[PDB]
Amino acid sequence: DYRKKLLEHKEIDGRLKELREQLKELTKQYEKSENDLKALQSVGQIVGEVLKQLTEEKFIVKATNGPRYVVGCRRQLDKSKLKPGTRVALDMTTLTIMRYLPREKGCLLYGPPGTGKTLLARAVASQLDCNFLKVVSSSIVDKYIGESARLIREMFNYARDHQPCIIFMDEIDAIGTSADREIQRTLMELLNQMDGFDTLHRVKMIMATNRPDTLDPALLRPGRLDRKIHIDLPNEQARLDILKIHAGPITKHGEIDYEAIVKLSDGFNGADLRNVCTEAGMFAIRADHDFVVQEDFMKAVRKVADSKKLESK
Amino acid sequence: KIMKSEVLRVTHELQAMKDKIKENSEKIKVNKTLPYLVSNVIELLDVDPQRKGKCAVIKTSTRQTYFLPVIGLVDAEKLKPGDLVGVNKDSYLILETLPTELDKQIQELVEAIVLPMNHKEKFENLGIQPPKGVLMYGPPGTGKTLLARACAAQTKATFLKLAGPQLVQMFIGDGAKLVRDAFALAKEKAPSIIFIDELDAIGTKRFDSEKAGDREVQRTMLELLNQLDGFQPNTQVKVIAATNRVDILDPALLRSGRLDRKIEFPMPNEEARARIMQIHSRKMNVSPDVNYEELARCTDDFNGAQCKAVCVEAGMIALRRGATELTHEDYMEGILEVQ
Amino acid sequence: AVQKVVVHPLVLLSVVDHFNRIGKVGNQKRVVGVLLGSWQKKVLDVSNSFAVPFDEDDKDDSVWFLDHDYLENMYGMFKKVNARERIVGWYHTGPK
Repeated sequence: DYRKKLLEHKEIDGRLKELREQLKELTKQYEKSENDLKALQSVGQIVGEVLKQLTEEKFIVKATNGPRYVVGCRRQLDKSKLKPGTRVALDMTTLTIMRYLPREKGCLLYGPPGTGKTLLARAVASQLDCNFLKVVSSSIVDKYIGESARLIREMFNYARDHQPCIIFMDEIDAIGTSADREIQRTLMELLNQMDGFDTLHRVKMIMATNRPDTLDPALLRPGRLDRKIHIDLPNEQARLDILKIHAGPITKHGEIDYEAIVKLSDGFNGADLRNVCTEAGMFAIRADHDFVVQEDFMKAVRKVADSKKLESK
Repeated sequence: KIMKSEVLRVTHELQAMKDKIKENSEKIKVNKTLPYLVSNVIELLDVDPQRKGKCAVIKTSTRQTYFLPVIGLVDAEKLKPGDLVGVNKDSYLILETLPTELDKQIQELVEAIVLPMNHKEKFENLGIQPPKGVLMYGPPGTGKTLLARACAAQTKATFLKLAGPQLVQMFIGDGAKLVRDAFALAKEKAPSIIFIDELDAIGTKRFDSEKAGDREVQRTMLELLNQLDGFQPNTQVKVIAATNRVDILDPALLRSGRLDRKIEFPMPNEEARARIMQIHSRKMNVSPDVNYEELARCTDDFNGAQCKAVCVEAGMIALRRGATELTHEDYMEGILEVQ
Repeated sequence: AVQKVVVHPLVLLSVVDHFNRIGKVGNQKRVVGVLLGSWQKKVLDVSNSFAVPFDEDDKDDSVWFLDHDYLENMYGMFKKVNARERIVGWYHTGPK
């Protein structure tokens, strides 16, 4: 009688305290709506550019529309950003200044036997890349007279202005008569913009190929590609490691042997082995089952891996 | 329950808030009714040193540049360099961002587009991504253009036309504009279906890199492969390609996001010609005399467009033949009529 | 916390209005007005203000009459027409 009223009142108090969470969560967004409505009150700002400064307090601005004006100095800002050469912003009323407006070393990994080192660059880039800047070898067609020097200086200039820069060159065998003159031009521009006062600590590039006879003996010279590593054995220990730490979320049959799948899928990379196991998952999802007999797994390994070996031209 | 008696005041304050938000929430319709013009938005992150740094660069349609920070309501797909955004008379605030701009194969086409949208539950239960690129290659005669486009019309989804000369423009730099435009309609708009053809003719890898336009088509094309291999979330609209020959195949198309399901369609023999031609004649008036043997055998080196022209020529003389139903010898009459 | 403040003459001319709209009743007590300003920045800047009915007692000094509904309505409408200024404090015209 008396002992049950505590549990019952605890239930009424429970269902009474479990209804506040359905409102106190959305009240923060509702108040954020009026916060934004109070944040949209700063309107009417324009831009400008500074070329010549006569007085330290008052300088000349250049608007984007074409007409030029002159503004003053606001009591809040200082003379740090007031120096010329920095794009600033202006206001429609009194032409005050609220704030400014900011404008906007080598490793070779080639394997004489087999192909797929571009997929090794996909393995390293899929492991830890953190810098997205890709350059394709099909942009140096040079069907014009030939002026890729400013393309190299402008590309690496955008690599200086853009801190994230990790490149992965690939398919260089088809671009490697005057067929070599452009290679000596672009490569000598690479030396001219890599051996001087260049930011080598920020730029990074990886060159890939497909054949051991077209290795570009100019690229084989030191300098351009200092760190050279052959691919004769595709890192069976690192392949097994990639399979172990990349075979987590994929569910397969209970009886699974990693050494057999590693040995039956070699030559290219361990991330390609991950593509073979995720391909076996792409067939197990077609067979609407989580775990299946390894016969279909051996069909993905033999048929898909050997299809990579045959169609890997 | 004396301690829980203060919850009533909290509920009264909450319902009072819901009763008082009707005015300031009601003025949204009269203040943010309609942007009268269109202004382009370019994202540019700023730094103030709350006092946090956040701004953007604006460009109006009248070629006038102004200044304004990133403002508005809760943004999920915003903050991208797009156009057709909300703007008032002179406040120039951002309120509403809007994007500017049949029988022998039913399994592989319909599945590869429905499973990456409907089978997400099995994707989360298994941790497997679906195939993206399908290559309907092989010798000609199957009619992959008209039959693949007709099946893309049978998908009941949105279809966008994209061919070889569509991407190849007279000027330079427009290829990436039409790739980011096909990703504007496809990637930005509702999931659509894009079918390209004759990919082998533009996938030529010559040795002398001095004069070859197909390598600039490999700059736009391999730029698309950069926007597929470089962009992991390819769950949205895929790229469906097809070739009429296996002479020069691009070796860099070996990826799950790229052309993976390379289905080989051989020469249209009696079985395959009976399939694609049973599709081409699955609704018309077919007399009970078309054995398809001689007419399906005479269709050598004839694509689906030329075979459709054979069906038209069969649809030509049957008016004066007297019979209102298409006969057997009229197909081979059309074959020997075109060639 | 606050080193200096900025008071515009508009509020004092609003006190001139407080002395204008009396109507010759003979009370002229310490009319309390609700001071408005910008408390966001470290410096205080008064732009405008309004009034509230305030009446005291002759003998007892502890008598004070304020209003919450009129303050929330004037602050709600004034905040609706101008959200850049909010409540900060008050002020009285009494010299003592």
